[PDB]
Amino acid sequence: MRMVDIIIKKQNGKELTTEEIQFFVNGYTDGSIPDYQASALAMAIFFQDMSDRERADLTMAMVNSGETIDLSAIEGIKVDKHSTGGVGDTTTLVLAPLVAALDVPVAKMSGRGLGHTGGTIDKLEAIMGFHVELTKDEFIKLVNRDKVAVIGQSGNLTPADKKLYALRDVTGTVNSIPLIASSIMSKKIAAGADAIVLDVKTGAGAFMKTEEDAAELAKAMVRIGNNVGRQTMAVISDMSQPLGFAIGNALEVKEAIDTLKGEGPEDLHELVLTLGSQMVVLAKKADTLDEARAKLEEVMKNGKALEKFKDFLKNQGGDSSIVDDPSKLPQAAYQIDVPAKEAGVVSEIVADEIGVAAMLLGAGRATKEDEIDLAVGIMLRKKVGDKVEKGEPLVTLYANRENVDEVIAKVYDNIRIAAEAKAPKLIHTLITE
Repeated sequence: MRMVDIIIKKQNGKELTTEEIQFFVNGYTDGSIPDYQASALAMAIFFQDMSDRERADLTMAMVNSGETIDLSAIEGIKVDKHSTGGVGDTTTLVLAPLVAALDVPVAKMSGRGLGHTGGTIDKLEAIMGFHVELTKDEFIKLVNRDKVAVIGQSGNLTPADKKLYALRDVTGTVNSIPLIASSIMSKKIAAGADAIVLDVKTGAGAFMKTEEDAAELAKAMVRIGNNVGRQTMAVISDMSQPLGFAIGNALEVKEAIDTLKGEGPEDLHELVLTLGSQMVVLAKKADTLDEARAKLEEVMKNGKALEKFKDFLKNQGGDSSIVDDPSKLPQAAYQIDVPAKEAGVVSEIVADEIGVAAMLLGAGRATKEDEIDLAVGIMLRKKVGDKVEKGEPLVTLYANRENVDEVIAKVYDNIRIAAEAKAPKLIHTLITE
């Protein structure tokens, strides 16, 4: 009857105690509390909300529901980035050597999984020889020595969040700030982060549609982090169009190398500097965000970020010479320009659908077992706001296949041309405290 009293307490607008929240999480996790009571509680939470203390308690109970990662043998303050991510987002690829070049320790755990493109592992494996088979001890020593390493992440983290999120998805209770914010924060805390940088996407197609909605979620997650002793900062950035030009795996390694040299697309340059600035301050490698940006800009210009990327590849078996000559990367058999049928200004690129078209070329997994061709993908040749003439290529498709008509039709259906267009501002808001 204890769960029923907990439901009624939340139903009545009361705060749940620390005891009650832990009882619920641990009993739901071990199967003693049934799905139907958890869904009832989640719906009562959807309506009644949770205080900051309840949100912190729920976050940490989910952290403590399964295995946790202890990174304390890695010297320094380990900052991790959570992004809901988006098409063309190379920030993780760029950020790891970029901030490591400032001695920010990057103890990166990632995987593969589904999506429109590969995971970080898939993208890094486009480099020949690169592999993630490290013991924890090797992983610790590589970060301590070179300040960057990647190991495959554990699959036994926050089992309570995996259960609860799946339940929320089939009961109409995803869209609750306390539930979203504790879900995201608990995964990063259980992974051993000392501090956390949030990239909260907003705009057309994103989960948070408005800057105001995204800011509300970011502030809730920042409050949780500070309440549980893991200092947290957020960037609210626009995802209405894909980031950069390259959409794929090897194509994004190639573009990331441009960004690491201080060149490459303007938007990813600005987002990487903005996110990296917060990481550098949180790790206590610069005193202000302006100073952190200056230091990041400088390791871009003097080539130390690129040098860090070479060391990182070399330490885990990859052919580092590909940084100096990215044509060594996997190339696709066919390169097909998709010419614009109309003249004007590119007014919309439906980012999620361009991602699907990339996947339909073989760039990501729709189902769990699918194979990824790391050479295929899409190069955007225009972004929102760019002028375009009839016949001028909108995108270039990189394919291992002769016929891509379905991919062509999807590109055309999801890129609009108007007489006038203005891209959204990329960086909407920063939450630094």
